[PDB]
Amino acid sequence: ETKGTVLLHNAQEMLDFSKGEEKQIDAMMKEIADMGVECIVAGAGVGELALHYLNRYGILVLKVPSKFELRRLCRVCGATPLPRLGAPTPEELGLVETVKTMEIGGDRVTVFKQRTSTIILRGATQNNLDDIERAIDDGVAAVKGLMKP
Amino acid sequence: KTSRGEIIISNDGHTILKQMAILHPVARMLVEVSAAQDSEAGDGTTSVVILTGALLGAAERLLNKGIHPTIIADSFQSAAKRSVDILLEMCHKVSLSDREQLVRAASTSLSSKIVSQYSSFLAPLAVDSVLKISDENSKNVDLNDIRLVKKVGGTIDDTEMIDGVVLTQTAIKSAGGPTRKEKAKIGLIQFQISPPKPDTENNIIVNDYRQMDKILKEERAYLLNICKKIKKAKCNVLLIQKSILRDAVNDLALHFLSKLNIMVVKDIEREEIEFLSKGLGCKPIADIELFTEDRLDSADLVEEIDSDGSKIVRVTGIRNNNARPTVSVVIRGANNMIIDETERSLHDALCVIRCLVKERGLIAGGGAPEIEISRRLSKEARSMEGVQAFIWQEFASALEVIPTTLAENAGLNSIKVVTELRSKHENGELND
Amino acid sequence: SLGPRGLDKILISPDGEITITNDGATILSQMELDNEIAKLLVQLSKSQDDEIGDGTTGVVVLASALLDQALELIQKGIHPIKIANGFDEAAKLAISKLEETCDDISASNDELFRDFLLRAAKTSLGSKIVSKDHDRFAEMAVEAVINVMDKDRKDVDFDLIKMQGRVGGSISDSKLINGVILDKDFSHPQMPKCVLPKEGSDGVKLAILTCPFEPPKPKTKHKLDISSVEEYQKLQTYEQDKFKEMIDDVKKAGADVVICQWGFDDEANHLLLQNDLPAVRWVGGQELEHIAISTNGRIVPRFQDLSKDKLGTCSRIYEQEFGTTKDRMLIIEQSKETKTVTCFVRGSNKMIVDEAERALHDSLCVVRNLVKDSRVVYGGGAAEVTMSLAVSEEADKQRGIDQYAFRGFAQALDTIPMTLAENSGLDPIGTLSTLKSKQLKEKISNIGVDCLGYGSNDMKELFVVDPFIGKKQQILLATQLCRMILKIDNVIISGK
Amino acid sequence: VQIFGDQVTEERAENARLSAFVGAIAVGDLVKSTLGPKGMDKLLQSASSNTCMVTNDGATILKSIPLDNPAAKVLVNISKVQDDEVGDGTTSVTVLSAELLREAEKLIDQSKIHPQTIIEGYRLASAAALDALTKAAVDNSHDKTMFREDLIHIAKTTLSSKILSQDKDHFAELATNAILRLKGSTNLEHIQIIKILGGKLSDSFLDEGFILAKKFGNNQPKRIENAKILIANTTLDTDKVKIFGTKFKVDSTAKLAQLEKAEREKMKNKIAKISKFGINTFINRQLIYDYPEQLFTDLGINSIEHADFEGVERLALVTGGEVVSTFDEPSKCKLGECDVIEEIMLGEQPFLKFSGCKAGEACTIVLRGATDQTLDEAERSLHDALSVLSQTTKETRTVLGGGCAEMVMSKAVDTEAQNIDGKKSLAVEAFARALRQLPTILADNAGFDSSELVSKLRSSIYNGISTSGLDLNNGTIADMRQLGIVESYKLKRAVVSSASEAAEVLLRVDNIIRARPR
Amino acid sequence: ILIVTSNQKTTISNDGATILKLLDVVHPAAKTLVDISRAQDAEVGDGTTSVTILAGELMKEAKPFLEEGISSHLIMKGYRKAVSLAVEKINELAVDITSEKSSGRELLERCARTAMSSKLIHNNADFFVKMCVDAVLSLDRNDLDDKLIGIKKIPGGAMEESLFINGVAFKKTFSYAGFEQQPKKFNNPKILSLNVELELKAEKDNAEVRVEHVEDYQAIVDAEWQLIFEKLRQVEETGANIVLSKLPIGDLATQFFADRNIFCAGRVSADDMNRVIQAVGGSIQSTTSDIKPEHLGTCALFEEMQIGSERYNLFQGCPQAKTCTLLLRGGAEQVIAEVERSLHDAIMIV
Ligand SMILES: Nc1ncnc2c1ncn2[C@@H]1O[C@H](COP(=O)(O)OP(=O)(O)O)[C@@H](O)[C@H]1O
Ligand SMILES: Nc1ncnc2c1ncn2[C@@H]1O[C@H](COP(=O)(O)OP(=O)(O)O)[C@@H](O)[C@H]1O
Ligand code: BEF
Ligand code: BEF
Ligand code: BEF
Ligand code: BEF
Ligand SMILES: [Mg+2]
Ligand SMILES: [Mg+2]
Ligand SMILES: [Mg+2]
Ligand SMILES: [Mg+2]
Repeated sequence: ETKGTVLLHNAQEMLDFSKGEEKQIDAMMKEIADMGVECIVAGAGVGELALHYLNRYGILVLKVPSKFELRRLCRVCGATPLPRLGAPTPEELGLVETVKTMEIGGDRVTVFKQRTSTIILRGATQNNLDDIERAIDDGVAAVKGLMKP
Repeated sequence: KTSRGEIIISNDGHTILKQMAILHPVARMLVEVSAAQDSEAGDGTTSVVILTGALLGAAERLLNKGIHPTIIADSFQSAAKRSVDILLEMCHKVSLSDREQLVRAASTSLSSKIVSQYSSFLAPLAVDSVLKISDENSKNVDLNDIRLVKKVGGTIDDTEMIDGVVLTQTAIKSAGGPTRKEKAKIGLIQFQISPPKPDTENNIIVNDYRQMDKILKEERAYLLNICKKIKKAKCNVLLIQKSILRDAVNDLALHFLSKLNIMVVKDIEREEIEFLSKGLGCKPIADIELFTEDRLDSADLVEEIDSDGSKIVRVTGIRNNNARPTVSVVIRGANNMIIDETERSLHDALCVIRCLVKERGLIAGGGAPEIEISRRLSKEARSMEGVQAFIWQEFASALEVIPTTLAENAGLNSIKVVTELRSKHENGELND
Repeated sequence: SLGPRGLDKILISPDGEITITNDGATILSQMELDNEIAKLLVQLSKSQDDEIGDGTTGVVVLASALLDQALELIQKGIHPIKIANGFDEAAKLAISKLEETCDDISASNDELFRDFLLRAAKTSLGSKIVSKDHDRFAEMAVEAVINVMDKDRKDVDFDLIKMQGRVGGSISDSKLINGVILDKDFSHPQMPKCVLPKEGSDGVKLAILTCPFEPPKPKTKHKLDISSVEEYQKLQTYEQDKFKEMIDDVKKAGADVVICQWGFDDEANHLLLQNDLPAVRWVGGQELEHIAISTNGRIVPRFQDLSKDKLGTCSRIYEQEFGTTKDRMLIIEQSKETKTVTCFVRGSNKMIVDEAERALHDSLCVVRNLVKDSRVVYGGGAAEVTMSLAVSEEADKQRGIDQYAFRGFAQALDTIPMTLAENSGLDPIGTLSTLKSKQLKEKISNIGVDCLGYGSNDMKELFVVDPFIGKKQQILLATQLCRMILKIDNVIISGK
Repeated sequence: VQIFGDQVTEERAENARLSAFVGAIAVGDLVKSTLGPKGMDKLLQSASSNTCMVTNDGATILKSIPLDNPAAKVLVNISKVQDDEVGDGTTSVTVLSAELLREAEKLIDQSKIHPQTIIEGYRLASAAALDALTKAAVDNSHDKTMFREDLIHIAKTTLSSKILSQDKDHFAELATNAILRLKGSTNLEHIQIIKILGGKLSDSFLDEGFILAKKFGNNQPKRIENAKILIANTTLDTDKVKIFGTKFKVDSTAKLAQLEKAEREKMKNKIAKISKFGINTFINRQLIYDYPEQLFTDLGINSIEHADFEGVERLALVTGGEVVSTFDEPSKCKLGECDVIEEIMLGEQPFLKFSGCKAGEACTIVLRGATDQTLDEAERSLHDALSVLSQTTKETRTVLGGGCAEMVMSKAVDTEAQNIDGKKSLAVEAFARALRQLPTILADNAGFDSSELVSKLRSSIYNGISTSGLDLNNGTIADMRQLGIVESYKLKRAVVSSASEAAEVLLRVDNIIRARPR
Repeated sequence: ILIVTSNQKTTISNDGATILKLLDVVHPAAKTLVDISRAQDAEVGDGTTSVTILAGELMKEAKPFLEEGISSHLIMKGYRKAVSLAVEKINELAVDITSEKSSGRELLERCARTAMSSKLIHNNADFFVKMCVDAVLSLDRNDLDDKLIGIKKIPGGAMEESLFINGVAFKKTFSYAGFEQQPKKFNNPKILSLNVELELKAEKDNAEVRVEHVEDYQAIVDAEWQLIFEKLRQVEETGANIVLSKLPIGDLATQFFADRNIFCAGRVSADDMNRVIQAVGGSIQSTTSDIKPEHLGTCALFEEMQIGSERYNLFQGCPQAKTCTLLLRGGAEQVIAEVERSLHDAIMIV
């Protein structure tokens, strides 16, 4: 969190800092590839050096998620997210049935099918679809009204 | 009244023309001629303009009479050649060291300007000056060496030639009270007396507590050594150049300097070094390891006065060989403007003596040359005949304008004066 | 402004800069247009200039008459799309006849191929105010493309050929230099003007560099931390040494002249003089690359990498008094053929200079097109007329609705020869009816307008020669832009 | 149907011809009074700055005044071009340039001939005007005696039309001597033109050596006798540092005192390394720090700071030294030496005047006079003189001026028209007629019946007396070789070339399109 | 239709979504007709015009009932079924073409051939049909996307002079010192697809250097020129002869390739690099100090053919590729737009 300055004193440090930075994160990814993982979902950022090694290790990567998604994805596959990168636990992993790039409307979209579900209400006018989401939500909540009482 | 706001009161013609707002390009050319007369004589900046105005008036009538201007221009310049020749033959030479006449020459130039009340003491002490600053091989004399300093208050009366040096700044007095040092030796400093840094980007980084108290230890020391090496060469006056660079002279170093009874004068322009070096028989000093009794001055008294409530720095009595000679003159005056004019009336007189260093001859004045030339250049043209004779005649008629305006300022019948002045000049020649 | 009897339009930028040209593309590219169709034509000529270089002027003329020939047929009651379609199938019959009839320079010897390229250079030039020295100006455009284009790849790079302009004297004094001109002097005033090859070498050898003659510093931000005074004395006596380690590095490589990208230090400059190393302070990135290719040399990163094999071979290096009072320049010339060739164009006026450059490029482009397509057609209207006749005889065979469109396409083409004979000073119908008739009475398809004024209309013996692709592209682009306008009927413009 | 955007102007054929001519003529006619001996000066003045200038140099007029007519600006540039490539013939280019175009309008309207045909006719004539020019050319050989007197003439000719007409002879030797002195270099930086206000114009001079607008290192000796000089580019006040970033990290103040004294030593040593050179004169482009300034004086070495890449180069040419940096090995670098560097006074300012020098290959001319505008012009006028001459060191053939050169052309051109025939023939004659319209103005400004005198000179020249030129004070036809009104061939060759180009640029003009101003 | 937008952007078109989009619709109910068009380009590509046409003419043939006192509720209770019945008509009416005498490729051909007619390239359909239909084939991954057959645009030239590339292309030349001195034509190359910037760190991670002793100086600088020798000779010791990278290749990097007779390019289009690897069979590496010859690519011929006086990098003739690149000409710079939108209208029918 505090400003990360990199003080190089001798020329021996340059060669070993960069080439060691290669390994430093290759060893970050190997501790997650040697756990038998096949899909890492990233909320925050991802490094170009880091994606390179995960690129070779034969593993899919999914960036972008904000708070909303990590939680609702968490409930479907059955994982448990960790902030400390040094504890990929077998007891805190997930399990997904299909993770493919199903193109809808021409959009490259990733799917996480098979808990939390999702409806894909298709239509024409992006105007009316918006209303029928409020029709759906009228009932989705009317179901939550049945349970509790 | 200046575009900028300042009030200027003058008689010096170049000073008059430069400061009014002349707009017509050809009219501005006149200022240039008046400027060029100042840069050849310092006097006659008024004469030279009026002449152009009567020569042009001449040219006009000739153009009225249908003469191609190229002929006019060239024959007017042929009128120059013959006239300056006359002045060179009619002039009576001067003994290059003859006070009784050289003094009359300054006394002439002043008597015109608001300083002519005290022309009695102003004329000689402007003549006294240029000869001291002159040479044996004469040459061309630099007036940058004559030091004219201003301070408001009193009367033009209170002007004085100082028997040494006047200085611009004052004794620092921030620490201690040194101001009037007697039997003094003056040091002159190029360097900074501070806790200085090298020209490269440097910074004292601190690791330990025990580094701190020892940093001030050397700091206090470093400044004391410089002040010690000064007292050790044996000087009681310091003069330091412009510190716009970085350091200056420290307030911590200043108390050292005070209790050590060395009297300090800071902030002195770089232009001022060349003059001060010669004026105070004192070699300028760049580094400390080159501060020596050798390069000190040995002046009799240095004492800062209190004039109007406003001080000046005096250096009177200077011992050693003056291989370079330098004067310093203090100008007082009741009103700001009547000080600036005093300086411009000194410079005009100082300059007439300079011209006497240049061409060692002197003429009669009060129009006398301008009437002779008129008479001479008439007889020349009566021989000429044809077209280039009428020009010279109109030219001779023009030169006469000087005595006319001279007389017309005196409220005289300029016509009566001149006709009589030419008639008497037709016999009695070059003095009427 | 069409033909060798063409005139020049004189356009002024909003700032004030003056241009006086004949390049149709330039003309239209300068005028502050507004009417969307005019705007489009601006791009129409701007298109040609790129895909070819010459023709920019006649491309518009052909499009407008085609739009005019459509107009008359519209007021007759015909659907535009069917006309636009009727034009394109009539354009495909014009290019087909041109191909089957165009002469060819592929079946030629080497002595006769370099002539046909001059004949085209001549053609393209005679039009613009360069015509004066169009013997010399043409013998330039040809010299350039032979020297620069990879023979088998048949590809000429116009990044390789540099256009240099400097004002003085006359256009006659415009020269082609087998090397490079630089606006640079010699780094030290005492250095010599000429540099002569050490006799036994047959070359000058160049120290082409890309590091400054300055004590090396790193890319990543740094600092020293000097505590010991002696270690400031170890550094002080490193600064002068790390300079001598540069001079010797070059002197030991065996170079006679140093051309360096970045700038030399003040200390390094004098030491460059003492050891007789004429230096060139601050040389352009593109310009270094042009130097290294002309001299056969190589480009050197650091001093450590300099060797007697990465040197630039020259026959002369001289600083020329470019002006009589202005500024000096550096010429690095060769007697041999070098892949880069700078084209130095001079004139008596900044406007001629720019037009002269603008003529060579056009002239240089017709010669580039003939290297790509070694086939020629004959201009002076002849090519347009053969196409006019070809489409005219096939209109009666077309029948139905397109009978009028084909007859239109052919008829609007005839404005080129008519507006050639017009500017040139003949009767439009006369030259047309003589020319088109003569091209049937004889089997010859190479008969055109004597726009200069000689007895014969025989474009062959007169050397009025056009490239093939040039002619073809000048039609396809017209008919295709023409179809686009005709397709348009509904127009909606916003507010400015 | 409007095509262009707004504020846009379309001046087509019929109107574009007007502009092209109106422009050229309007400009040609502006400078017409400049031409020749009894020619006059213009007073130009800016709105900006409250500045003005009184001038002859025809470029200096055209370059200055504002204009809108694009055709005019064409000629305006052809004026600068000439001032670049030759330095003189500014007004001669413009007038001949316009007089061609005047003569075109008279053909394009009155007769109704094609502009392109006029071109193909103005072309045949130009190549024939330049032809005879070389045949009539007088190339001056190995006789440097016969060539100096030849140079002095060219100047005398160039000079007569400026304020310097009256002192022609005087200024002619000040140019001839300065250029010869220059030893065949064609760069004019080597002649420093210092104008100091005051005195006569006849008071102007070329100094034997060099006058420097610089000062001595302080309380230093005011006159060095028997000089030996080191010329330098090395740092001094800035304090030499190895470029990168040598920051001082002193653990405790103590070391900083040593490190301050270190920088002083680094100096004391670089002055010592210079002291080894055995020299009494150290002159440096760079500033001499307050410190080094004293270190030289204590050693006795005279030190002169701040004379830039300019001043240093000339000193190197005049003293025969070298622009030295480094100073690590005194053996290999060539010192300068002159006789006396005494400081003089000129009106007010102090200048150090090097006198009696090793090699005179660089010089200073001090111009004098009564008015800042007279100076101005003297400088401008001298540059016109220091040009023809300099370029006649390069281009060493001469042609007889006084209208003669242009006439010998009008001859060949007019006879070439007697050969050509057709509608072109009229245009070829016109070219010659334009060429005649030159002596016309030469005479016109002097004042005699132009018509009679040009017609008196045509005959003589056409009849084969191809010396005859215009005695422009007596109003007669007189011999130009025997009266010595010679000019540069490189001058005239250019005047014809340049003009012939302009016409062939504007004559192609039939459409002037102006954008909406920024 | 010729539309000039509020920002001078002149556009000519036949594409219904492109006409309806460039028109700013403000009326809320008429904005539906912009969406209705938009959905049609999104799922199909063609029809965009016809969809709006139908829509309005349903509303217009409902007005004669709305004038009479009828409830709109019942009107739409009647349409809702009508469309559900219209879909039933087509499903029964649609012909499975694999059953009855059709060519393998004359299915997509005779289908693009319909999409072309109406638009500008009608008189050139022949050319464009036997190209863009073809372009969907090279595109075929088991399941495909048009992002891989990216179109490039080049001003000038006849729209017939458009060129089908069985590899990749760059509307992008860059130029450094050596780029002219380098060979710009190969036959069988090994394409190294890189990512990181080959130079002396031009936008990289900043690290301060503190050096006490002077001799460390030439060491720290000689570390740099050695740090990129490794990064560069790492490329030479790959077996490569064409070097492309997402980040920049410097002046001092291009040198080593120039002399070592290797072609290099910097600042490659992000989309183009993913366009290269799919048609070169390579792999984008972010580091040189790892690369195995299992990452390189190949083609039939790489050359820098100059088209329309702009330099294009053309590496083509790739046996098994799941990507191609169209390279499009056209008269004016507004034609090239209405052929690109015209061709997207054929591809998506194909
Ligand atoms: N010497 C000539 N004789 C006859 N016709 C010519 C001659 N030179 C050019 N032409 C014809 O005139 C036209 C020249 O037009 P030009 O002004 O060069 O513009 P562009 O060629 O760019 O359209 C060409 O189409 C050519 O057929
Ligand atoms: N003393 C003279 N007698 C006769 N002709 C002269 C004399 N001096 C100059 N000329 C002629 O006058 C012209 C020079 O006039 P000038 O105003 O200097 O024009 P430019 O600036 O174009 O040289 C030349 O054509 C020259 O032949
Ligand atoms: F009015 Be003056 F210059 F004595
Ligand atoms: F007038 Be052109 F483009 F030859
Ligand atoms: F009026 Be000039 F340039 F002799
Ligand atoms: F008008 Be469409 F998008 F076929
Ligand atoms: Mg007086
Ligand atoms: Mg052409
Ligand atoms: Mg002249
Ligand atoms: Mg459709």
